Amino acid sequence: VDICTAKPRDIPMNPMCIYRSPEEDEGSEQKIPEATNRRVWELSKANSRFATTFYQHLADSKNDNDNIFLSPLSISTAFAMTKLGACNDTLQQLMEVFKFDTISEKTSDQIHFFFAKLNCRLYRKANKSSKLVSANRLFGDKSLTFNETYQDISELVYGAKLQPLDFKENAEQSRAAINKWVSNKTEGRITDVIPSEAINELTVLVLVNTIYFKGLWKSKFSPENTRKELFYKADGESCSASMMYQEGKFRYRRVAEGTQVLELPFKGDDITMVLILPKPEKSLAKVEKELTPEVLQEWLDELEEMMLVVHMPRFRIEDGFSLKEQLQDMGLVDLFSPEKSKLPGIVAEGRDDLYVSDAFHKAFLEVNEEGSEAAASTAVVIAGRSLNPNRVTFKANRPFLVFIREVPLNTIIFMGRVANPCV
Ligand SMILES: CO[C@H]1O[C@H](COS(=O)(=O)O)[C@@H](O[C@@H]2O[C@@H](C(=O)O)[C@@H](O[C@H]3O[C@H](COS(=O)(=O)O)[C@@H](O[C@@H]4O[C@H](C(=O)O)[C@@H](O[C@H]5O[C@H](COS(=O)(=O)O)[C@@H](OC)[C@H](OC)[C@H]5OS(=O)(=O)O)[C@H](OC)[C@H]4OC)[C@H](OS(=O)(=O)O)[C@H]3OS(=O)(=O)O)[C@H](OC)[C@H]2OS(=O)(=O)O)[C@H](OS(=O)(=O)O)[C@H]1OS(=O)(=O)O
Ligand SMILES: *[C@@H]1O[C@H](CO)[C@@H](O[C@@H]2O[C@H](CO)[C@@H](O[C@@H]3O[C@H](CO)[C@@H](O)[C@H](O)[C@@H]3O)[C@H](O)[C@H]2NC(C)=O)[C@H](O)[C@H]1NC(C)=O
Ligand SMILES: *[C@@H]1O[C@H](CO)[C@@H](O[C@@H]2O[C@H](CO)[C@@H](O[C@@H]3O[C@H](CO)[C@@H](O)[C@H](O)[C@@H]3O)[C@H](O)[C@H]2NC(C)=O)[C@H](O)[C@H]1NC(C)=O
Ligand SMILES: *[C@@H]1O[C@H](CO)[C@@H](O)[C@H](O)[C@H]1NC(C)=O
Repeated sequence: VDICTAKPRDIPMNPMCIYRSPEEDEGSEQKIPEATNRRVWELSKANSRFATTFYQHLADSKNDNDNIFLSPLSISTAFAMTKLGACNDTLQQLMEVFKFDTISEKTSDQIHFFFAKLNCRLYRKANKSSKLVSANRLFGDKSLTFNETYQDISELVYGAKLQPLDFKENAEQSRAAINKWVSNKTEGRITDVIPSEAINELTVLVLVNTIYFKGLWKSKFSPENTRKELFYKADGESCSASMMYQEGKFRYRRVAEGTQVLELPFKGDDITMVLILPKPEKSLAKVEKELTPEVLQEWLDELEEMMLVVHMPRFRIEDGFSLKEQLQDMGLVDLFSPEKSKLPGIVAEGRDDLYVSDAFHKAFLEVNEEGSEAAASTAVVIAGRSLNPNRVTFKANRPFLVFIREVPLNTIIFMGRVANPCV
């Protein structure tokens, strides 16, 4: 039956390869909420350590006046799926990079199971206020013979059926179909995850994750109070920007160095949007430099309901980029190397030369008077073309950090930086 009601012994599944136990975060922090499996919560902490760390590298590789938008959950889910077929040093690297080894022995050895559990809690909860769904998938070459266990564990644990496409002969048309499926799952918001020419004739498998969020604000903004105003980019140019207005009671706190932290709850209170604004003339860099899940937890736990005036733009951002460079810097070497990569659990027919050529991410965010919409997707390509993509996106001034979190479980669904609010 269900992995949602099941327990480890119910579904005997343990993957092919297993990682060693290192030479237990000393002094467990953040006591778990009620009716919540210890193990799930630990996984939630693992992903949050990846979220902050990944952002750190990401924000370091862009101009400070750039927009950054991602869904670290999606990235984690997709790599965990990828992890199924990993072994030896490729698996250890994934384990460390994603923070999967920074938790207890049992949880560490049962990543996928707990991810299914954690996902059951995220998307399959009986008291929906806001919509939060997810869809996973495997797209593999039509002529190959994949490992049956691999399929089964991936369908059972992540809901990822395996769709056969003709990479070998119709490469270009396969990609489009993958993007069409991704567009479908994200309500036409993420239409182009995989970039032209990335998939080719030597392409074996494409692992995709999709996350979609749409929530109504708990305290709406009146459109008759929304107004226009010029926004001055760093360069010199300006653009129009519809700035919304509202007055009410909201969790807020003025922190160290004058940094303001504001919380905007979606109906239900299960999911909220946190905003982090540096002091008027203060750079975001320091805050971004000292961004650990501990510090974040401190800010949120200091917040005190207060009556205030909220001013925020009606906007839409979108980020699209490749994760190869960043992950490598962060420790993920083997997985992308055609000589050292070791993924022996994907294809039945002993073709053990696989390597992830490139992996793409793409997010979308829209904020308005009614609520907030967000979508995202990760696509990992096994054996295609490593291409060096888009090295230029608009630089604008005075950015704020945005976070779309799930409260009970403390999961960072979406996270980023809005520099250019003009649409
Ligand atoms: C070397 O040491 C490490 O490895 C060994 C060997 O493990 S191995 O066999 O994999 O090799 C570990 O030992 C095993 O682990 C035990 C453990 O408790 O983790 C134990 O697991 C099995 O039994 C437990 C308890 O059984 S119970 O039926 O009496 O409860 C079971 O855990 C329970 O799961 C419940 C669950 O349904 O979720 C929890 O309920 C809460 O959460 C639910 C929903 O969660 S979620 O929605 O967030 O996902 C919630 O729903 C309403 C409940 O409502 C309240 C919550 O309960 S509440 O009261 O807290 O609110 C239970 O409480 C939270 C939870 O008990 C702790 C476990 O299920 S699993 O955790 O999902 O896996 C089950 O696993 S099993 O299927 O594999 O059996 C094993 O005994 C059978 C034990 O094996 S042994 O017998 O050989 O020793 C070491 O674990 S430990 O240190 O002993 O804990 C492990 O150490 S470590 O990894 O270094 O920590
Ligand atoms: C297809 O993939 C499956 C994995 O999904 C491959 O089998 C896996 O192989 C390892 C060892 O070869 C198995 O682990 C074993 O677990 C036992 C538990 O008793 C342990 O004692 C052993 O020392 C070892 O660790 C793993 O369980 C296993 N199978 C499953 C169902 O998980 C299989 O080899 C792949 N087939 C092809 C053709 O590639
Ligand atoms: C993305 O894929 C989904 C299918 O997986 C497509 O949604 C499907 O669309 C039809 C209508 O276009 C849905 O049926 C509708 O049912 C409602 C009531 O439930 C009714 O009022 C409508 O007139 C229609 O009968 C169908 O259920 C739905 N499938 C799922 C699984 O949701 C969607 O169109 C796809 N998008 C694109 C662009 O292809
Ligand atoms: C590591 O790799 C070799 C083959 O490259 C394999 O024979 C060995 O079993 C692997 N070790 C572990 C612990 O998986």
